[PDB]
Amino acid sequence: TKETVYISSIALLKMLKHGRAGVPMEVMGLMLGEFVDDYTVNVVDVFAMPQSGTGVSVEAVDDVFQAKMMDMLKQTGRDQ
Amino acid sequence: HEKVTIAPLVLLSALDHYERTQTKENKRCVGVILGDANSSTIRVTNSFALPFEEDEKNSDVWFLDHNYIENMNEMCKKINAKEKLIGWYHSGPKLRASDLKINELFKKYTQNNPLLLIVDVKQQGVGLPTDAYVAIEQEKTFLHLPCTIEAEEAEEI
Amino acid sequence: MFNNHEIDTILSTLRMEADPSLHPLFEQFEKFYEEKLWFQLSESLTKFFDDAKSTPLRLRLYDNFVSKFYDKINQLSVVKYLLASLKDSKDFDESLKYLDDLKAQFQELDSKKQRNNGSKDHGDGILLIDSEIARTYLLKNDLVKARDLLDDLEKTLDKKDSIPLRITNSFYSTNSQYFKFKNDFNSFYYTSLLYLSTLEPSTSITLAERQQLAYDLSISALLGDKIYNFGELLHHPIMETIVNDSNYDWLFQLLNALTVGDFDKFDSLIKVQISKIPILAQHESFLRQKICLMTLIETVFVKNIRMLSFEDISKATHLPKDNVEHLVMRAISLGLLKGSIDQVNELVTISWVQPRIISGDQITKMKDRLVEWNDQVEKLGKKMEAR
Amino acid sequence: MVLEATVLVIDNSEYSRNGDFPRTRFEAQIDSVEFIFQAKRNSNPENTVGLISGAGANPRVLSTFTAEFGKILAGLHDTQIEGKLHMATALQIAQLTLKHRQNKVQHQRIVAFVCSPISDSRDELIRLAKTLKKNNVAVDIINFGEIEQNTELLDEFIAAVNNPQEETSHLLTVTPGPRLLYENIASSPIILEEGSS
Amino acid sequence: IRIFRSELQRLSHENNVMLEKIKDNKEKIKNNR
Repeated sequence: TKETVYISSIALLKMLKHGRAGVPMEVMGLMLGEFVDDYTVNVVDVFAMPQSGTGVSVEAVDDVFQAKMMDMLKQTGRDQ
Repeated sequence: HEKVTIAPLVLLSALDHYERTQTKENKRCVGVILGDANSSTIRVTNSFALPFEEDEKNSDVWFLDHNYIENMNEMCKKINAKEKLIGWYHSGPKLRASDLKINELFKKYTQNNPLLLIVDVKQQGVGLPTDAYVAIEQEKTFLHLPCTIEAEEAEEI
Repeated sequence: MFNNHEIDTILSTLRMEADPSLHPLFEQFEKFYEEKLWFQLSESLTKFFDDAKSTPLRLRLYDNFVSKFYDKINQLSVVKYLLASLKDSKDFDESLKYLDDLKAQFQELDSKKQRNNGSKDHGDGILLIDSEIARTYLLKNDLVKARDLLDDLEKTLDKKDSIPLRITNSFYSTNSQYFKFKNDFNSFYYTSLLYLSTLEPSTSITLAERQQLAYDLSISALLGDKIYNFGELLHHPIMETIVNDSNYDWLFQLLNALTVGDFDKFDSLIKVQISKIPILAQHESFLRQKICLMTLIETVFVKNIRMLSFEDISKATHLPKDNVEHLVMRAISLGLLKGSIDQVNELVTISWVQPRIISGDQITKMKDRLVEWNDQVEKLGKKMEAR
Repeated sequence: MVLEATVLVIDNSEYSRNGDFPRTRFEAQIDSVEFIFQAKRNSNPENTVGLISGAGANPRVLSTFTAEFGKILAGLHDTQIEGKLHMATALQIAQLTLKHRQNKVQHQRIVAFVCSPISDSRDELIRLAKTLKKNNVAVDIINFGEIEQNTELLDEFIAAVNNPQEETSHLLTVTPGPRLLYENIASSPIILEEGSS
Repeated sequence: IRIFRSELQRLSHENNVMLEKIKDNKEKIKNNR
């Protein structure tokens, strides 16, 4: 079936603040969490992503930056 | 003196990091605050916890990794260029040889005076689970600074 | 027991391979004094824990060994001792001849070896020249030329950060010598406390120099009432660490003289030198009434009634009734106390002066006033909770 | 052949005040980094070399485990030659460094540069000796001092620490003067050879 | 010839620090333009 997203108070304020710079300007970020399909869904912690020449796009995802974060997010146990 | 303004998102994310690491009473959590210390009012716009290990029975036992600081600081440059390290926070009510010696370690990466913060994970008494403290010498003397809670327009809404 | 003849010689042969490049004059000068017990600049290792005030014969010898002293023990032997310790030798023939060594020679080392901190620890390359900048004009020519060089040392005090406190105290030592022979001893007493209050590692002096420094601390508070009173130095290890006779009790007798209020009792135990200055008699009366001025909050009356009669302070300060109006008037002009007075009703009300560190009956009454704050919780507070 | 982690401990004491035997000192420790790292990481994988300081200026970590010996040399900068000496702190920092790292479930080794006889406490050295045996930690004490310094608490820590064969420690004495520091360490069991378990 | 090799190894890695620092900056400035 579908999935019901359940954003806590920590993830909602962080995902919002990252995109509060400028009306025209666009940014992006990454969500992380551990859950199962069949309804339930959680988000542990999020962080913003760098903006490329294409702005928000599929090629704007940096596998080098994303891999370095998951190693830095492992220290506190929030890596998922 | 100076003033300190801490956003509610910083204190909300700092308490959950204490639970994410499953830290008991025998250990305490230490982290870094980010913001702009150039003005007279110190503001913390970002924070992240560090894997700080400590022994309660021995004040000479502490573990602080500086390698995660250099990598995290370079990762934040691609996120927000206006965010720099203004100091470091820590948990626990007590101030011992572990927290006093590491105050000069973050000073290498912090231009201004690192802002010291005692974070109460249990929220015991009155308000203000975290108090603003500045380091000054005449023996280490930590003076309290006014701590106000203020956020952005959409943050409070 | 020869510290510099044997212990210093044997331990010098053990370190730095075989000898620290000792010249034939090294062993020749050690046999000069023999049993006369003249250490004369013990040269690093021994010199750290051993001081010598005798005129050194080797002053021009170890100058070529400075490069060897760095690789032998520590670089702090040059900045904290040796050429910087020449002031302890009390040699008048060397006056203003140390600019080629304590200044020019250290300037050449700062332009070659140590650029800022050099290597090893800190404290070298700064205190070298900065110590002798103000110390040049202390003796000989008048202190007026030294005042212009004191501000440059105070700017580097907050800017530079050093672990040892001897560098910081070295800046206040020149400030004390400036106000020592001049007027305004309130600044001399202020810089003397910051120089030495309680510091174990810094400011290491013999027992004879502690009483000489206590003499400067005694004459510092005679001409001014600032920073508590003569009894402030009693709580600090100053009066308890010195003998009670030979005119070293001046600070102790003036503490009890405040409650007695008689100048003739203290004037009989002193000499004509300090009793001929009226400033000592004038500023002592301000501290005698000051005890009565602190009674305005809570001392005797438990109702916190504030009233001051001119007859009570007359016998305490040894001053007549008509001069009371001019005594409190001079206190506001100098910024000692803030408040208003009434000549018609003879009433004085002050905001505060400098409430002391005293204890006992004071802290006992302090708790009683806070009970009235808690009494309103049981009286006025419990009524609002029922609303 | 040998899979283990290496932690270089920088310790100073009163006996380290001499800065020149031939020319200068402590620069041989700087040059010895490239000989130890290349003989371990570049020779076989899953071998990392760290750097910490438990004495001298501050009891901190100079550099963590990296992929090159140059980052270790950056930690050697700003190091006071003369400073306080704490043995229990140096062993505790390395134990916490070896606890949190990558390539887990491996052998652990501590390489300490020792200029002193290390006289502090007898029970503190024995308590840390029995604890490091459970984590398979090898503390290599390299004697500097003046010629050879022995018959002290330094040898008492080595004598009481050895339950097993290769998992505990090895003694290396460095002769003062114009001698090669990297050659005595390379030929020693500290680098590869003995100690594999 | 063992003297200058001590300071040469330092400047060699300091160049790599500045190289890796600008390497992420060269790719960032091209993405920012």
